[PDB]
Amino acid sequence: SEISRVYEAYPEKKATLYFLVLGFLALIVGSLFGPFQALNYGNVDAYPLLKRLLPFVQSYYQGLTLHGVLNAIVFTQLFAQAIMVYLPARELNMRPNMGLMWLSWWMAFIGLVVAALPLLANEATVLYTFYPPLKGHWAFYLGASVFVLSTWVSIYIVLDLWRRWKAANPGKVTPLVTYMAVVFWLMWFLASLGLVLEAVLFLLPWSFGLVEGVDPLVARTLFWWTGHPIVYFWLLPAYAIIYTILPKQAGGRLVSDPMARLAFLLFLLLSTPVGFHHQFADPGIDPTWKMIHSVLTLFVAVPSLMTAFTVAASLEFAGRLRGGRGLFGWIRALPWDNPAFVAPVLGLLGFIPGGAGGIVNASFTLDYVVHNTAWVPGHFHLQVASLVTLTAMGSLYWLLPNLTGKPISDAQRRLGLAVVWLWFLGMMIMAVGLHWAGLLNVPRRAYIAQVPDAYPHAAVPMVFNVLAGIVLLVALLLFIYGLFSVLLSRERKPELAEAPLPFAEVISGPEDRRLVLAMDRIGFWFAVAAILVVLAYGPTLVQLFGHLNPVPGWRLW
Amino acid sequence: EEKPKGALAVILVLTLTILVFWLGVYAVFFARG
Amino acid sequence: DQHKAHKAILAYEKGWLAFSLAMLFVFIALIAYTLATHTAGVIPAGKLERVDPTTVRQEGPWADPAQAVVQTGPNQYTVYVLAFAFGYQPNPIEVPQGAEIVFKITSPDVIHGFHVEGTNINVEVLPGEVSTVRYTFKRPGEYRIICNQYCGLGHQNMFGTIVVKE
Ligand code: HAS
Ligand code: HEM
Ligand code: CUA
Ligand SMILES: [Cu+]
Repeated sequence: SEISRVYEAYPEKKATLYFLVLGFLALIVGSLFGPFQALNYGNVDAYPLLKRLLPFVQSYYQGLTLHGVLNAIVFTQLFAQAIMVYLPARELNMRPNMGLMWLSWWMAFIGLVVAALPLLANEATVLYTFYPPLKGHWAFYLGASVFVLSTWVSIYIVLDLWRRWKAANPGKVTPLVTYMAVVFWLMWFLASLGLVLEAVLFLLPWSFGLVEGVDPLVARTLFWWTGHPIVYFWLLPAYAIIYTILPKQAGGRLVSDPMARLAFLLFLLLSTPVGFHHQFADPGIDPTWKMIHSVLTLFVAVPSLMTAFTVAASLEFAGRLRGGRGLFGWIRALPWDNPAFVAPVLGLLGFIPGGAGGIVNASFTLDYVVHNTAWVPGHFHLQVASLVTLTAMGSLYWLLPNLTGKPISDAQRRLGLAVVWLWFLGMMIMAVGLHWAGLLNVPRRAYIAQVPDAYPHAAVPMVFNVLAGIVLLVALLLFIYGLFSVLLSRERKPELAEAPLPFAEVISGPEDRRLVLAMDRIGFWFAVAAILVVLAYGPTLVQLFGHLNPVPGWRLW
Repeated sequence: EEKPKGALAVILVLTLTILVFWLGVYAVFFARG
Repeated sequence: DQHKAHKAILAYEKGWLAFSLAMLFVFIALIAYTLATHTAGVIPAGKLERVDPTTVRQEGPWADPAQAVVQTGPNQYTVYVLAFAFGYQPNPIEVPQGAEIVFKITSPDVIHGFHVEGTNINVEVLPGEVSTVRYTFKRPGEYRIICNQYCGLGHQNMFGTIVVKE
């Protein structure tokens, strides 16, 4: 039942094509509403140009609610499901349990169409957060709560390949890329619990008439348990793309399989127990369980500060190798002509004001200055909208040939990287207006266009967002124009559709296999883990599951 | 061959950023008692 | 070259990894210093305090909006505040300068924000709980309560007012 021998000899080279392509569609839809939201905070009311251009659309918020779910949840997880599976495969060469890796895609779909329907209705128009008490449709919390479950299959399929290989190669350590996708997948179970908890034990029954109210202290304490780790989910796959594929896109080598393995280890141990950072402004949770997360939260920053050095040092070896002049001659040396390289490097760039703001955000009390203002959507745009997004957007310009075969025409390439340079330029500016507006107090999630003298001290940054919206608009269209040509051209040159995946070599030393051999007791950690999730959310999910005070839902739209 | 001066400079920038950022917002938070 | 420079790419790693934990501690230090002075007056009060939303604009501290202010000390005043779908109660809250204000906010309805433009007063208000914060307005003016947490279409318009008098 196939042709391209390519898929008859690897069919997950398709269980990866679709997951991926459901993913960028989901991006195209969302990232549409974005240029319009930019102009909002630019103080400019373009929502009627919108309202009639898709009159299915009611409120500004019907949008943000689309913009949120589809981009932060749909596009990202779907990308985590192309890369964080198909990579562990090709590195072990083994065929993922192709059935389970296909109940995954079909699942995803219906979950997505289940929660799309009400969403394009107005029956769940309750922001990406779906915070209780505002109630949504019944079809929302199923869809969403189906979609998320998809990944669980995936955890298996990977854990599955992981042990067929452990045993068909006994005593050889785990390979590098699988070792990522293992602790990464194992980190996602121990997170997801939270929101699966709050779906099983809360949103669903009460979404189904099966009680008349949700307590929100826990419905939103349980939601951040998933609510943090998830981004790390959003993120670690392109750390993988960046750790093990950027180097050699650069003409370098990862310079430590160890330091990368340690990152991903530390991410497993620390991305799950940090949720109260989200809850500084929530009451009912104690100052110390608060403070206990603020330091854990500054800890998880130790993986990203490290990933920085390892990657810089790594771009640089590569940079010199290729003629690398003086103190910054290394920069001017790199493949600046190949978007598989440019997309994530621009990403990583503004990932600097990214994490910095993060470290503000998490410094317990400082959060009161910025929490729920333009500051936050400015912070995450640097992170997801941009590093994550451009790292995936840019990962087409090599992972797409390798999954279809249409290579990239010097038309496409040179488009590949204008798209990339506007998105990054767009995101920077937007970033400046957002962070600044927030510092002035423009709240977020607010159709400020329509209370249009409320924020008058945010004049000049409002200009930056205008500027931003136009630029990202062009950028997004330019993007659509160009994704569409590389899964549409009917070229089909299948040989580089079997080019194996541009993995780097791995500048190897002596003080590897001691340390490397330390972080490979996957097990001992996957539990040192649990002990941490429990110690921290333990005490509260109890002073809390004991004072279950639920209240009735509402519907203010 | 030596010092990865480049990567040192890259992580030098993240450091001024991760500071000017933290540090100004500390000012802002103290201006606001 | 290459094996000269991985006996150097790991050393520097902790040149760096050391520094980063050094720097990250100066932070938890400075964070606790804040946790020492008044300033962290703003931290939601932690010890729980459940109430009912459908009936709070009925009995208890929250149903007569001008009983809002209530001298609860030598230097303190309490304001019982009501963030409801698409306004705040009272409006204005009137309160003194030099004086410790314990805010105790809450909802007849959806989650809200109580964001006191110009202060550190910033705090989720969940229908079900009593968000309790303390702040010392040292400087007269009318300040603006900003709702900063989505509660459906009313939201861009949800503002309240504080007036700390001379
Ligand atoms: C995709 C996703 C995201 C990543 C990754 C991310 C990282 C962090 N974030 Fe965040 N975040 C918070 C803290 C952090 C911290 C400490 C990290 C850390 O992982 C950050 C670490 C980053 C670094 C330590 C910098 C590393 C720099 C590198 C690695 C670049 C190197 C440069 C190179 C390699 C290239 C140079 C190359 C040349 C060629 C020169 C906090 C609070 O403490 C809040 C809530 C605040 C509030 O009050 O609401 C928050 C809010 C959010 C929200 C809003 C959720 C909502 O809607 O309510 C989203 C979507 C989000 C996303 C993401 N965030 N974050
Ligand atoms: C040109 C492209 C984009 C633009 C102009 C843009 C702009 C914005 C703006 C201005 C907001 C603030 C909404 C508000 O607070 O009123 C927002 C929300 C948000 N964006 Fe984007 N964004 C874009 C692309 C993306 C992408 C690719 C992602 C995912 C990786 C993303 C994830 C999010 C999330 C999760 C929210 C939260 C809104 C909520 O439910 O509160 N955005 N966007
Ligand atoms: Cu009440 Cu937004
Ligand atoms: Cu978080």
